[PDB]
Amino acid sequence: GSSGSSGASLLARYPPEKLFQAERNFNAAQDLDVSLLEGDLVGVIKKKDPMGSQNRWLIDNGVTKGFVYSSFLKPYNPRRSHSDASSGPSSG
Repeated sequence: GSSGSSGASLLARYPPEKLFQAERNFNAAQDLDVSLLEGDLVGVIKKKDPMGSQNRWLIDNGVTKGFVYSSFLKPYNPRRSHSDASSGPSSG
């Protein structure tokens, strides 16, 4: 839920050294892949895969876990005023 927030949360959720944005509109190719948005941001999770390839890394689209090629991703840079966080209380 809430894509924007997530994307903004990704900054807090994940570190800057693992903050990568979508270069272009990624189209899920495999079952391990997941549709993304060139405007959507992701946070590198694993720089490997259950096969043996550094080309495909595991990222989180603030929704699920998908596999994409760093090529499609880009090394973000929240440096210079570019960070935001948020929280959520509990209820009954």
